[PDB]
Amino acid sequence: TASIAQARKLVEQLKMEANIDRIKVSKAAADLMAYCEAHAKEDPLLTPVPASENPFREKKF
Amino acid sequence: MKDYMILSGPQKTAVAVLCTLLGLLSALENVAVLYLILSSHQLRRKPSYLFIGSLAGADFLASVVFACSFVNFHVFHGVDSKAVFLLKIGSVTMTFTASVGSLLLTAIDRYLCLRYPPSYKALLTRGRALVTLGIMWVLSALVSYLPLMGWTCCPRPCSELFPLIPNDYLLSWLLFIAFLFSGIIYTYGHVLWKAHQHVASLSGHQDRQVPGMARMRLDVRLAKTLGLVLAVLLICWFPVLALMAHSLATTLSDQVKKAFAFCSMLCLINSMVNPVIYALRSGEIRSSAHHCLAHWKK
Amino acid sequence: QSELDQLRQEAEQLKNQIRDARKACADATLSQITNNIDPVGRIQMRTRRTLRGHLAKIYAMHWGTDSRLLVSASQDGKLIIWDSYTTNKVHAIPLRSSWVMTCAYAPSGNYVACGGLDNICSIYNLKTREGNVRVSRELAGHTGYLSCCRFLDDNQIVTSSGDTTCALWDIETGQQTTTFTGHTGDVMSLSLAPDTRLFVSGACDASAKLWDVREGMCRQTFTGHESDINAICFFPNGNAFATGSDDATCRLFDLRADQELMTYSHDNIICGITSVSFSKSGRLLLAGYDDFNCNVWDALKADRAGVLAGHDNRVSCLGVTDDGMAVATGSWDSFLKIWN
Amino acid sequence: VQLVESGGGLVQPGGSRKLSCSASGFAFSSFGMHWVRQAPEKGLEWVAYISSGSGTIYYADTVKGRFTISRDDPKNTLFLQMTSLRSEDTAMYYCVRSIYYYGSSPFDFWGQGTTLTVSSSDIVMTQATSSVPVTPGESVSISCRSSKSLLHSNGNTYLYWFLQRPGQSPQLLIYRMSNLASGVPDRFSGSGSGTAFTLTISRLEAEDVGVYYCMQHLEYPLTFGAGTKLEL
Amino acid sequence: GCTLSAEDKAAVERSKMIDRNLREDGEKAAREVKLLLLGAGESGKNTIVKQMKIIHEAGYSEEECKQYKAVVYSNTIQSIIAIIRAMGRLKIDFGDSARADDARQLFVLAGAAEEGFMTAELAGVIKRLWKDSGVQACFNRSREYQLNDSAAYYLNDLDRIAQPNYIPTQQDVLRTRVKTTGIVETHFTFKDLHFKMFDVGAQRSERKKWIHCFEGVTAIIFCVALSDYDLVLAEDEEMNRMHASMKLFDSICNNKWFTDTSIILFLNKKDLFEEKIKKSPLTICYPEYAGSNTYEEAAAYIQCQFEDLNKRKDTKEIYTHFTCSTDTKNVQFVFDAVTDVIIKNNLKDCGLF
Ligand SMILES: Cc1c(C(=O)c2cccc3ccccc23)c2cccc3c2n1[C@H](CN1CCOCC1)CO3
Ligand SMILES: CC(C)CCC[C@@H](C)[C@H]1CC[C@H]2[C@@H]3CC=C4C[C@@H](O)CC[C@]4(C)[C@H]3CC[C@]12C
Ligand SMILES: CC(C)CCC[C@@H](C)[C@H]1CC[C@H]2[C@@H]3CC=C4C[C@@H](O)CC[C@]4(C)[C@H]3CC[C@]12C
Ligand SMILES: CC(C)CCC[C@@H](C)[C@H]1CC[C@H]2[C@@H]3CC=C4C[C@@H](O)CC[C@]4(C)[C@H]3CC[C@]12C
Ligand SMILES: CC(C)CCC[C@@H](C)[C@H]1CC[C@H]2[C@@H]3CC=C4C[C@@H](O)CC[C@]4(C)[C@H]3CC[C@]12C
Ligand SMILES: CCCCCCCCCCCCCCCC(=O)O
Ligand SMILES: CCCCCCCCCCCCCCCC(=O)O
Ligand SMILES: CCCCCCCCCCCCCCCC(=O)O
Ligand SMILES: CCCCCCCCCCCCCCCC(=O)O
Repeated sequence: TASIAQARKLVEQLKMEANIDRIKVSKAAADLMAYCEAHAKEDPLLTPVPASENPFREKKF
Repeated sequence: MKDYMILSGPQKTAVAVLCTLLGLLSALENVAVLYLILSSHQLRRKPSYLFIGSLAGADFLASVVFACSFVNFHVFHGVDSKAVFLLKIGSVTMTFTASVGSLLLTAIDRYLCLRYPPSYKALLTRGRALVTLGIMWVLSALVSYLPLMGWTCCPRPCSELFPLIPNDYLLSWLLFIAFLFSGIIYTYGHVLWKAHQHVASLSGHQDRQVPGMARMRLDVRLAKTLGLVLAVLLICWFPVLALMAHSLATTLSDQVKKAFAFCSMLCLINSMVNPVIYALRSGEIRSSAHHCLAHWKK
Repeated sequence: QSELDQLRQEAEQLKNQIRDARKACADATLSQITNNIDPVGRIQMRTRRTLRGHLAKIYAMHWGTDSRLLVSASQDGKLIIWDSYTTNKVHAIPLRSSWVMTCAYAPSGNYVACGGLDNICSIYNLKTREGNVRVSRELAGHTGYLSCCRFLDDNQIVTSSGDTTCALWDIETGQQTTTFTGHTGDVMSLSLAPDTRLFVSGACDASAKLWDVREGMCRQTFTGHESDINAICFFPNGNAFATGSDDATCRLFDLRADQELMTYSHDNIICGITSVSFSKSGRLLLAGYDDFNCNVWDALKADRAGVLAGHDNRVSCLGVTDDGMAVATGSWDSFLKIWN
Repeated sequence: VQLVESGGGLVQPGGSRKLSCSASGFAFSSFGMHWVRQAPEKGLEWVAYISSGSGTIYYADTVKGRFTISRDDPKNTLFLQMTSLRSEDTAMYYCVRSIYYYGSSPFDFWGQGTTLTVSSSDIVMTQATSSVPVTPGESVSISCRSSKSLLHSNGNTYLYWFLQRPGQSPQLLIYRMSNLASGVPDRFSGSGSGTAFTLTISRLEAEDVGVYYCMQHLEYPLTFGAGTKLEL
Repeated sequence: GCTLSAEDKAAVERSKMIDRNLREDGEKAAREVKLLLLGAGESGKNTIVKQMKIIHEAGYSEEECKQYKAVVYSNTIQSIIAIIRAMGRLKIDFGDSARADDARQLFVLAGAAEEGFMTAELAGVIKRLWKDSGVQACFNRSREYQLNDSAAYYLNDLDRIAQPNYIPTQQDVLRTRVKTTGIVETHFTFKDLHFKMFDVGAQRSERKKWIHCFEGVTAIIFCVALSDYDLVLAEDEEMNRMHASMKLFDSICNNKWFTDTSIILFLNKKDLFEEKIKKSPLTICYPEYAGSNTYEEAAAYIQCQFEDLNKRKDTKEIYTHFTCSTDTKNVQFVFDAVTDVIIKNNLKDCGLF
């Protein structure tokens, strides 16, 4: 009875997850590319900022 | 120096070639073990291997300074001013005194290891090890360069064993190094005694323990290791100090000085033996040596 | 004896149907589309601070919203709140159970949480009337070990315990409002979306599930790993997430496409992943591989971009700041290096 | 949060006196403690400071050497022993908490103020205004002029705004002239850039009247302001 | 010096004070032994913890008593906030004598705001609310939904809590200990050693992850009762719990994280083993399992069966022992064995081995 209810809950979860509207991988990939390109300016890890706009700097002692 | 310098052909060949070979191989082994210890930052973090590295550096400096001094005194019979000559003798004395002091620091390290074993990690800190190592080096340099700055044996008679060295300071340095060796003997004696007491206390509670396991106990292995190290130390430092005490007693012929030269060659043999045994007994040093040989081959 | 078998066959048919759907919508992969973008090849980041004061090994860290304070949890009992810009400590909270595996930092900066092996989430108040840090709440409604704690607000915390379920708590009440229970293995990691509406969770059965905190139902389920999942981090757009595993394969799953996009696997790695973080743009992929050093993948071409070496042991957790200024790695050599 | 200090009130000049401040309600063992004089019908002024764990002690320029100070942690008490008192030390003394970290609010709590009467370079904070009559319910602007650029390299300008009610103790209400203290309502704002700072009150109430002080905390000694009062 | 300011220097001074207390606590944690305790469910670890940790031997620490009474006040605040929430989230409305009760709720929030010490007027208003008989009878209805099990002890002693004088007992911390979720830290002192036994228990199903945090440890106590060959603890046809213990010791002793940490293995029930081997021989189990019919050699053979499960490792030694009903012998053996482990690890750190 416990395994039957567990399998029923699992197959209801699979049936609920099956009825989700998909999308083309190309369109979502283009959206992710557009986000990554439009936010590439404010990324100090691929464009290393100078010491003026960098709170992490060398300490003398 | 006519009575100090001994001129003999087979001596001038054989003792020079032997000193050059022993000093060169000791310097190579010391540079190898110093690079092996200082290459790994985890070995630098460990204070016991830091003491072993200080031993290796003192032994390297002993090898190079003793080799250069012995060659310059015997092979070419070079004559120098009293200032730089006493500086050279004091440098040799500083290297050997720092070597004996580093063995004493290693002994006290093992005594704290077997005296308060859980407290050993907190008490003997890397910083405290650096502090006591600096104190040992400064004390060795002070007691060694004392005759350079302090005094010269012009009014009193000088011991024939060492050129331009006063007799009373020779007695004082012999008493100091004898106190160091007596501390080493006392320390390793208490280490072996506490190890025997611990193994006996562990074995006494369980009756079936010693038939149950055929593994050799740590008491026998520790006794063999410390007995080998201390036996090499005693047998290779006893004739040098014994001839120093005999020179304190009376002045005998130049063949005794030749025998002291061969005993100092034996001291250099112990100098090259020491980093070999203090490296090969350490399994982490052996593993790092195999890793460095694999790195050098690749 | 037969009804269970035919429900299992119906579940297998539904899994085959969703697999055929995600295969049918898979006409163009991401690696084929990203052959025209300019690749970044030389990403050299230097360590700027090496935080010191941890006796034992680090297990977690979390940056603040101000990008200046970072929490860190270890086994020595003291959970330390570091100040990044000037290396000095701000608080050292004495923990009750020192066997902690996670920590967090509230988006308001007020509270700080930590789970552990004691199956309890201790939430501490920092900005209090006194100067010490008192135990504010102790959420003890779990059975398995806690793996990741996340703060939504000063009222709602989501925890990933080891009893194959996640929770959603109200802090001052003390009881769990929502229980997210579809996982079969031990739930290992959480990742919140930037709008705090839905979170993904990674268990030991290689299933990364997207849960919704409003209803409490498993919205999505992803399975593409051979081994167990150790870490997840959302993309900054909130429509994708990277996921680490012990099979040496970061995988970037997609939400609208409902499948994996790329696989950040090299050939000379037989080592596990422990933590995964993204930069502000999401171009980089900070992956804490447990071969004693971190790695920087390119999240559009799967190319390596930089090795962050300098740790004597496994890197346990790394985090990118909320503005993108630096990334801090905390490893098992008790160090907190701040790579910039 | 309770600070009760005691000692003095009728002291012959030239004699010593030891003042004890009991600290109940908080972690006293990790609080640097400051002292503040208040002369009759005059403004506040700093005395001394003890760091956490008595590591670093600071004194003012005019009371250096004559005073000594100590901290007893297991009783949570602070002792100020004053030797060779001058005729200008007749004041009300405040012993105040202070904790120093990022986002901290030091000087946040004030003692009740003990009374001690006797029988008979510096960053000068030139507050031009000293009394502004205003009705309740309008925006009130108090200016504070400094003698040194308080904008440090790390970005935070070390000036604090303090409220003192008539017949009460002073109270911190704004720290670092941007942030508000934990307990003040959101009416008080701070503006300005380095040279001159401005306290703006949106609407004034019956509890918002009193004397306003501005403190620089860039360098010791902590020279306070004159104190602009608000009457209705 | 140029970058530093007054508050920056004070923050560095606080950081030095913090790092100092951190290092003091670190060297206090390095002067103490932490050791793991795995055991089978048939074996029984509770009796080992009770014989090793005597209540009379180790009293409650006075320094943590303030933290303990703070936990007591926090549980009292949690109890009364649960009461006022139950009177706020009540499905069927109940008439209240005081309309200010909800404001009293806020007042219980206000005491929740500070939480410095016990507020006397808060205790008074909670006593006035508890004076209503409906508030007292509401607890039985509150037992229905999810509620604290150790709540009636605090909610019935509200007048006793209201007194400022308080009594610390081991029953008081047992009220928090009764939840028994997670690992249990049992702390006992012996011969200037602070042993900390961590028994993980059967709370967690899978241990592929959370064993990796136990890399830094000194010993591994492994208590197995050798009377389990006839006893039954079986989720399948594998009735012999001894094979389960063999697989457990094979998974732990040969684990990659435990390659340098030894295992102190305790044979727990030897008197019951003696009675059940005099009653029936071990030949029924397996032929090769039965080395000899006698008690002693079989008692050797079982521990020999644990000696050869260590796959070729010589840097870790199984310190086997037979558990008897004596507090002195077991604690003394743990002391000597952990001391031997610490001596071997520190000599390996020195390099003398
Ligand atoms: C000089 C010397 C040793 C030599 O054989 C030696 C080496 C090189 C050149 C020489 C030239 C002529 C003569 C001897 C040498 C030697 C050999 C072993 C141990 C030594 C030691 N010393 C030192 C003498 N001390 C000086 C300070 O006061 C106490 C004793 C220190 O201990
Ligand atoms: C010479 C090198 C190895 C440094 C040696 C340092 C030794 C001599 C010093 C430094 C720290 C000292 C220990 C400090 C604290 C204690 C605890 C006390 O209850 C007994 C003495 C004892 C155990 C001291 C013994 C001596 C000690 C270990
Ligand atoms: C210096 C004085 C006070 C103490 C000396 C203690 C040491 C040096 C002596 C005393 C007892 C000796 C031990 C006596 C018995 C044995 C067993 C034998 O099979 C190996 C050697 C061994 C282990 C000896 C080693 C050296 C020993 C430990
Ligand atoms: C240990 C061995 C292998 C190497 C060291 C040998 C030493 C111990 C031997 C070799 C030469 C020996 C010396 C040879 C000659 C004499 C002269 C005699 O009237 C007194 C003893 C004395 C001074 C001997 C003392 C011991 C001695 C120095
Ligand atoms: C490797 C080490 C042990 C080698 C040591 C060699 C020593 C012990 C040998 C080699 C040369 C030997 C010396 C050779 C010549 C003489 C002259 C003779 O009238 C007295 C003995 C004496 C002085 C010998 C003493 C012993 C001696 C010094
Ligand atoms: C009889 C012994 C005399 C020792 C003379 C000084 C030798 C060096 C001592 C180093 C001390 C290092 C710091 C120890 C601090 C402590 O007391 O615990
Ligand atoms: C006054 C000196 C007292 C100590 C004298 C003895 C010093 C230690 C000697 C150890 C000898 C060990 C021999 C081991 C032999 C073996 O392998 O079984
Ligand atoms: C490592 C072995 C140590 C051996 C020590 C040998 C003994 C040295 C003692 C020197 C004392 C000499 C006193 C001589 C006095 C005199 O001139 O009559
Ligand atoms: C005439 C007497 C000569 C005596 C020569 C003694 C030479 C001692 C050599 C010691 C070798 C030690 C080898 C270490 C082996 C290891 O543990 O790895």
